[PDB]
Amino acid sequence: MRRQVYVTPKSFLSYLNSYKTLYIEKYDELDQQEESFKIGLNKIQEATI
Amino acid sequence: LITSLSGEKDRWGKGAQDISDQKRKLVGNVSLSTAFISYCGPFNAEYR
Repeated sequence: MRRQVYVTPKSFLSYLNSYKTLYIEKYDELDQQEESFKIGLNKIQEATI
Repeated sequence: LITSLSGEKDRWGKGAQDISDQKRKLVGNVSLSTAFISYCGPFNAEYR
């Protein structure tokens, strides 16, 4: 396309920052939701017993 | 209620089991997402 593009190690570092940050965010959030999947397991268990 | 919560217990089990047994595949998904974010800003629709 004859359009200029570049790259730097700074962007790799920033990419690692994004990986760490959004991973702890989504890990914790979606695993509180999966904790709630386990709360569903608790509901099933208490109902059955 | 136990048959009324058929879909409910199914979601409660299978959603966790899917995000869990694929949790390393979901780690991969996080990697794909953050790569596509950080690097693939300046690109046209064929390459994006």
